[PDB]
Amino acid sequence: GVPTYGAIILDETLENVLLVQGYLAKSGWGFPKGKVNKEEAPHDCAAREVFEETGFDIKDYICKDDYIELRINDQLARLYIIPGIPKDTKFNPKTRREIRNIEWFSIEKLPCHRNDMTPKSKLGLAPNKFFMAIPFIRPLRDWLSRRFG
Ligand SMILES: CC(=O)Nc1cccc(NC(N)=O)c1
Repeated sequence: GVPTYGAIILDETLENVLLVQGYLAKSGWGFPKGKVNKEEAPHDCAAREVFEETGFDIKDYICKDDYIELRINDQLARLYIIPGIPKDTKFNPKTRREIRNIEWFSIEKLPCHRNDMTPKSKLGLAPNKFFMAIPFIRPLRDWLSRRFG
C-alpha cells in the first residue's frame, strides 16, 4: 500500500488529542492523515494532509524524530507528534466533502482496543467509532510517558 502520513496533535495540557471524522468508509474518528504523493517528502505529506483536513499548518512544529509509525496490513502509517497546540485553535477543513467534524478527545477516555462479543459467544469485535485511532493509542500513551512523564 502507499505510505500515509499525518499528525497526532495534542493540546497544551497533553491530555487531549485532535481527531477528525470522515464520511462513508472513513465515517468514524481518526487522526488526520493521507497517502503520500509521488516524490513527496514524509514531512510535507503530513503537513499537507493535516492542513487539508483541519486547516492547521504543522510545518513549523514538526520534529523529525517525534512520530509513531505502525504497519497495518502491509501499509505503513506514520503520525508526527505535535504537542502544545491551544484548544481554542480554529480548525476548519479545506475539504468538507471529506471531513464531517473535527474535535478534541480526552486521551484517557479513548479506547486502546475494541470490545469483543464474549457475552454473546460470538467471534469478532463490536464496532467502535474510534476504530481508525485505536491502534495508535497505546503507543501514544507510552511515547508521552517516555518523553514527559
Ligand atoms: C492507511 C493507514 O494509514 N493505515 C491504517 C491506519 C489506522 C488504522 C488502520 N486500520 C485498519 N485499516 O485495519 C489502518
